[PDB]
Amino acid sequence: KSAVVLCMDVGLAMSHSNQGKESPFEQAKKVMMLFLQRQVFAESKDEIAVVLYGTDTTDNALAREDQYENISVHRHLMLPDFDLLEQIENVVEPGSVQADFLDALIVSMDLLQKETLGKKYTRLHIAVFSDLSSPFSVDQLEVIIANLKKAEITLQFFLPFSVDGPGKGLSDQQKEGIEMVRKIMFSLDGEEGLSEVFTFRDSLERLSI
Amino acid sequence: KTRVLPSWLTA
Repeated sequence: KSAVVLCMDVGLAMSHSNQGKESPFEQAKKVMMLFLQRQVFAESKDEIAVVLYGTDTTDNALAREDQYENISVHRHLMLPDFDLLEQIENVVEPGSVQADFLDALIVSMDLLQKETLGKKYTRLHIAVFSDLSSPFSVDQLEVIIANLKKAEITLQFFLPFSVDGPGKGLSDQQKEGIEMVRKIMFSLDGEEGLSEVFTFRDSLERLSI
Repeated sequence: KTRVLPSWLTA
């Protein structure tokens, strides 16, 4: 079996709807639901956690004043079920704030480190869904990368636009986030990584590999 | 903005 964290940006920017009929938030939720439905219907043994960042409340093991704020562990590492499906469809809502995606990655890594103790997995996987609209701190990113390598974690980023026609009006902050994603993925996978940025439209199939 | 990593990451 494998262990997967879905690390989902639910910050305020994700609710801005100017691409089609579904906002980035609603598109990412739909992908998560289809993925989880596939897993439930197939009776897969993979364990799947859900970490949300950009939530109005804070609920994670690293949270303490001014640290890892606005990040919530919605589902711990366990088999998916219909309660999870019901919550994601009805409970999970857009947040009214923003959070640091590297903080959310650290929470996700800490969850995996603790909750995979004493168990055997073929792969550890973290999938991040975001529009990269909000700032982040790179403090100690070199430690994060070292541990992602040590634990052989596969990291996938999914964005609601292509980063390979007209330009898409990406903010400077989004462009900085994209470059950081590229630096992280290259650190992990080398030259191949520079292109390992995926879109929401391809995310369901890339997840289900 | 500095952060504090959990000890298992920096041990």
